[PDB]
Amino acid sequence: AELTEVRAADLAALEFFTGCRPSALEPLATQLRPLKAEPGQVLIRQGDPALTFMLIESGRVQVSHAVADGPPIVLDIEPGLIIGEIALLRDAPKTATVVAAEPVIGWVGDRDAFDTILHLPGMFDRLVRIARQRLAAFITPIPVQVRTGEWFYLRPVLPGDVERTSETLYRRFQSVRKPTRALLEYLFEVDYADHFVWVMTEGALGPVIADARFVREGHNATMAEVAFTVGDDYQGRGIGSFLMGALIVSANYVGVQRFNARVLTDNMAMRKIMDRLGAVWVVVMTEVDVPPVDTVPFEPELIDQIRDATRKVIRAVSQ
Ligand SMILES: [Cl-]
Ligand SMILES: [Cl-]
Ligand SMILES: [Cl-]
Repeated sequence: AELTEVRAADLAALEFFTGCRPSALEPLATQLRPLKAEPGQVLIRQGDPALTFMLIESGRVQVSHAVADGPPIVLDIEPGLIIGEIALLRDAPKTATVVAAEPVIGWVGDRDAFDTILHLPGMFDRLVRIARQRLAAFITPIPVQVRTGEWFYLRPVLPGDVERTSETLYRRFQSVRKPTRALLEYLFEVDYADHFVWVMTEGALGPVIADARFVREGHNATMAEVAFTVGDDYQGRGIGSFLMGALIVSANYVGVQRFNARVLTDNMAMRKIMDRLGAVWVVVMTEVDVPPVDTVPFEPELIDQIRDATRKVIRAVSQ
């Protein structure tokens, strides 16, 4: 096998693999297959099983999602990324068609080959960074005014945010067969189905200062646990209350009908949040229905923006 050495070689020369030694890519070489495609060619058809990912060396591709009612909704991406890795890890059927807009050169691997990549030095963080950059393009932070009169910016979490934050990861993602930590961790960073996190930032592109999440009690449950965090300087400023409003809009839109929570005696704040939905305490715990979108005290236009942001980010992460 001499191809393998030559393979490793081409791989090493990709932007994607900058700073890896060609030899250290030799096993991965054994697991990747080159692909060439012509303009117009389907690289991935909607309804296909998720069997492989593709690493594209060069060639612009076009992603579209066919809707049963009215024409397919379409988008470009430049090369240098991986496509199909979410569906692959989720074993879901593809929901979006992908077509070569330009001649396409690249590399196809299975899930084991993707796990190989995840373990190569530097590579898990690099993949998270590529995901973060791709997703940022689908986020417009929404300026929001908290009851203090301070302005912050509301946006879905991004891959890489340090607040995104193993056993908790499996106990969710239990539908991934024979998984690795690395596979679970990467899916965690790009998950907007089972997990939905809202972040509030100091300025439109500034640090996260608070966050709120729901975690469905199983892949697709209408019951979801909630948790809120608020940074140090920022307590008692109306923030968790606001985020809860964002969290309600997102739940409704994706069909989460119920919330549960539990934590410390100490943070009344959390009790006060659940309180406002008429919680039921039994360190303490509760369940509540998610109220109708009706009752979050935000302007209709803000409701539509939070829903569209929810829409866009889910759609980014649907392959
Ligand atoms: Cl891209
Ligand atoms: Cl699986
Ligand atoms: Cl580790």
